[PDB]
Amino acid sequence: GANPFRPPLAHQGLSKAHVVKTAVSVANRSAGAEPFVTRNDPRALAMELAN
Amino acid sequence: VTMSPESVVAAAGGGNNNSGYNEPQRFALVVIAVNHNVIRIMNGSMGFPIL
Repeated sequence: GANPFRPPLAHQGLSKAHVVKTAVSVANRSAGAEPFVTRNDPRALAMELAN
Repeated sequence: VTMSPESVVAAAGGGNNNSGYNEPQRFALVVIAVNHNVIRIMNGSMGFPIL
């Protein structure tokens, strides 16, 4: 039948076109930035009383 | 996870003295994970660009 079983030729494989289960998309949540409420107390200022 | 026969028989007490399982025994499963992350440092401010 021209159908031998010996050849280990396992082809190339199979292309996974899609996945059975879709991947949900979560909302991106960043974090602190340059003015991320930090303590530095350089000046402490001086508020003169007007009256 | 699957428990062991020794655990399931030591859960019930009744063991002789100096055997440890003389009293009923309770078990708690704990799972710990270790991951990666990225920390961005700029102008004296720290935050997670991705979080």
